[PDB]
Formats: sequence, structure tokens, C-alpha cells
Amino acid sequence: KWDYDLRCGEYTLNLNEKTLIMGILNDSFSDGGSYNEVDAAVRHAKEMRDEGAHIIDIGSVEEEIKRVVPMIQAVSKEVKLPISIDTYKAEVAKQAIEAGAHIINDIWGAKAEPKIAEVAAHYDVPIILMHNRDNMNYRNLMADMIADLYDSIKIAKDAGVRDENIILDPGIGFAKTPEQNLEAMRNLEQLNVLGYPVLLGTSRKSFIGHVLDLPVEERLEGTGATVCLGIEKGCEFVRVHDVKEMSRMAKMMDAMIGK
Amino acid sequence: KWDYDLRCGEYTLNLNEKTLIMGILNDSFSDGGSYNEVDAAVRHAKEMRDEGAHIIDIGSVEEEIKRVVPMIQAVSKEVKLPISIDTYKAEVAKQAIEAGAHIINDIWGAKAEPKIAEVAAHYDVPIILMHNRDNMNYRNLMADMIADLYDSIKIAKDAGVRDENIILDPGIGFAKTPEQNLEAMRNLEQLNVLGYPVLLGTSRKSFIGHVLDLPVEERLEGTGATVCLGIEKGCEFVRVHDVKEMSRMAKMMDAMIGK
Ligand SMILES: Nc1nc2[nH]nc(CCC(=O)O)c(=O)c2c(=O)[nH]1
Ligand SMILES: Nc1nc2[nH]nc(CCC(=O)O)c(=O)c2c(=O)[nH]1
Repeated sequence: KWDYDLRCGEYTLNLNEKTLIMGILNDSFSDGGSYNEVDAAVRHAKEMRDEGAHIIDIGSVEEEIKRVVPMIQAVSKEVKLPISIDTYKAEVAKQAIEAGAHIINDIWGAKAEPKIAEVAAHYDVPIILMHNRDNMNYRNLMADMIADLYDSIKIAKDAGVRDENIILDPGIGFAKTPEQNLEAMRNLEQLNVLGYPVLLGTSRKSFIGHVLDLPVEERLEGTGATVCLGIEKGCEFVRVHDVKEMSRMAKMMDAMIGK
Repeated sequence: KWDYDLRCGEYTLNLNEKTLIMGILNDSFSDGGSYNEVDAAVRHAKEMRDEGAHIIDIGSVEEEIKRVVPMIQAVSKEVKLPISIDTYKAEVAKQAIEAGAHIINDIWGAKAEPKIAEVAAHYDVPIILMHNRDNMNYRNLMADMIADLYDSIKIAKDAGVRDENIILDPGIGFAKTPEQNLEAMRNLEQLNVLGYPVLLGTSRKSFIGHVLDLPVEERLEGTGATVCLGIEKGCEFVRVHDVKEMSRMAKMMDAMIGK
């Protein structure tokens, strides 16, 4: 039970009533801004909003800014929903919050560019710290993830990030072998000891294919399974591609566990 | 971990390698036997077999026999898979095992017709005892289910049913209000204390509709959720309509829990 709300500027996400669904949002001849790109992005944001999403996830440094900023301007204007920027770069994160993004989403947990934590602290936005490393050489998988995530928190907190603006992510499908991904899934509740909300990103990932022997477009039931087990282990967010399907699955879980 | 195998005549089901999927099998102008009925039933058994099922569930006393026997004769002849007979009637169960059914499936847990337990004992077949009662007046839901199931076991055991041929079923969607169905789902692990394999039948049931507000044909993600939570609480079998989808979901769960 959370004694606070996730504060994202205009919108506020309660962490107790339901599992929050973060939808993953989708051009040559262009460096960024086109009518085809930004319109296709808006149609997708609109659709995801209609089918249950609570957050929209939008994700060459000069290029990244000129691609992603126009998309954030449009979607935040036209879809009444908090937006997260999927970057590990300090400068891109700044840009995106300027252009209207509400939440930062760092796949390197402030280790790639520590200054990103300083960006987060400054704009007073929620930051997702995902587990990652440049190797798969674990002494004890869970004990090391928790160790590594903790170092991400230290960087965030030293930078002035408030406890309430910190969300953790086990980084499934990162620096982990098929068997190590399943181990983290099996032991996800361990992350709860750190005292922070947890986000789970497993949608359509490679290890589902390893188990089911099924290609990326055939991983819906597999995704569902990982979402269900994640919610049962106390996840606050799930980052999925199939918003309609996962929303229903999340909703039925919530009823059963009594969230 | 089970130190024995579920013995069903010609076929043997191991209870440790995977969650066993039981598929639910599907005429006017006829009292039983027609070419349309039994062929449509065989096509369905064949399909379910092809998409992951491990058991086929086939389910006016004179009528019941003349309807169900011809279907069992055909399916057991043409599909290499154990068959269960979904009845609570002693005479129908006898007939069906004579006609080739391998497992009895009693929705009244030997309380409607105690002589059915005697049928089961005699042919030495596995029997599923499902929780049921003629009222919803519970002191303590779980404590009462376990009490009631135990009385089913007493009838079975007095009749000569061996411990290894007994499987339990919480009887979700029976004698339980929408809120009581969710409570049993939340507390399913409690059934494990009785020492018997558990089968979970929640496919497309009314309470999924109550939660999701969705009609019977729109309850696939909801079913999945109940299956995933059930496997996580240690179910050995799931009784589902959507064999393709649930098999994949069962398989991905099994990988994650380490079954
Ligand atoms: N927080 C978080 N951010 C991500 N960004 N990008 C990716 C990669 C894109 C995709 O494969 O889903 C990802 O998996 C995650 C994640 O699991 N979690
Ligand atoms: N063991 C068992 N047998 C059944 N027979 N028939 C039914 C009813 C048919 C259907 O609605 O699925 C059932 O739900 C069960 C069950 O949940 N479990």
C-alpha cells in the first residue's frame, strides 16, 4: 500500500487502485517532424488511450531530439495522458520535458549519463531506473540486481531525486540469458524490499520466444503470463505493446488479488 | 512434487513436468448417435489434441447415456488421449467407462449419487471431486470448502477409491457469489494442504464477466488471468475451452515457476 500518489504535473497516478498500463508508442526522407510520422504516432496514442493505457511511452543525439520532440508536442496536446520519454541521455530528457513529457524512462538507471538524474531532479519528474550492465557475469542474480539497482538510486538521490519520484525496473531482457530472465520473473517480489514502485517491461521479449518457440508477432499469451505473474508479485506498472489485451488481463488479476 | 503418476489405463499423466490442459468438448431430430453429432465431436477432439490438450472432457438419464456413449466410442477410437466423463450419475459413469472413458468428472463430489464413488473404485479410474452445495451460506468460505471437499473424500475413500485416483476441484462458479469466486481464486493454495492434485475450471465463467463486464465470447484474457494465478498457486490441471491460447499461457507460466 502506497501512502503517496505518483505526481506527474497535470496528471496524478494512484498506485493502489489498479495496475497502471504503460503503452509503447510506435520515416525516411526526413530528419524529424513529418506529417506521416507525427500523425501515425498520434493515431496510436489515441488508440492506446481508448483501449486502457494510463501512460504513453515515447522512445545520434542531434537526431533523437529532432525526431522525438515533435512527437511529444503533438501527443501531449491531443491525448489527455501522462507521457514518458524513453532515453538514457541527459540532453534528450531535458528537451522532452521541455516539449511536454511527464516522466523520464532510463534503460541505464542513471549509469550511462549521471547528469540525467540532475535533469530529473531539476524538473521534479518521476524517473524509472532500469537494471542494466555491460556483462552477464553474476555471482547471485537477484542479489546483484538489487545491488545494481541500489547504485542507480544512490546516483538519483545524490542528484536530488525525491524518493517518491523513483520507480524501479528489473530490466528483463537486459544483460540476462534466457534462463536468467525466467529467474528474475520467478523472484520479482524481492525487488519490493527496496521500498519503491516497480515497473515490469517484458512485452514480446526474446525469452518468451525461447520458451514458447514463437516469433515476435506470436507472443501475446506468453506476454500475458509474464504480466499476470508480475502483478501477482506486486508490480505497479506494466509496459506493453498490446494495450487492449493486457488491460483486461491486468484488470482481472487486480480483482483476484484484491487491489 | 508428486511421487506418483496419474494412471488412466493405456495413458499415463505425469503431474510434475507440466500443467495438464483438459479441453472441453462440444442435435435435434435424434436421441443420440447421429453422423453430424459424433463427427463434429471428433473434429473438435482432433483440433484440441493438435493445439495442446492432454485430456478431453465429454459431458434425462436414459438420454444422457444414448447421447454420450457414441461420442466416447468414436473419440477414444480416433484420438490418442485420455477421456473424462462429465457426469454426477452413477449409471452414466459406468456406461462411459464401458464405452471407453478413462477418468470420472463429478460436479457434485460424490454427494449427488454416492454409488458413483463405488463405480470409480470398481473400474479403478481417477475421479475428480468438485466442490458444490445447494446454498451460499458460508461461515468461512475457504474453511467450509475444505470441510465440504473433505466429506467428498470420505465418501470416495469409504467406497474403496485409492488416494492416487483422487483429484480435487474448488468448483469455481458453483454455490458462490461473484465476490466469493474471487476469494477462492485468491486463496486457492489452501487446497494444497489436503494432499491431492487440484483441477481448476474457470474457463469463460460468469464471474469473469462480472469483473470485466464482457460477454461469454469476450472472456479470453480474463480466463488467462485465472489460469495463470491458478498455476502459480499450484494447480495440476486446467479445464479450458480455448486450448490453443491456454496451452501457451500454461507453458510460459511453467517455465517461470520452474515446473
Ligand atoms: N523502463 C523500461 N524502458 C524500456 N525501454 N526500452 C525497451 C526496449 C524496447 C522493447 O523491446 O520493448 C525496454 O524493453 C524497456 C523496458 O523493459 N523498461
Ligand atoms: N471438474 C469440473 N467439471 C465441470 N463440469 N462442468 C462444468 C460446467 C460447464 C462449463 O460452464 O464450463 C464445470 O464448470 C466444471 C468444472 O468447473 N470442473
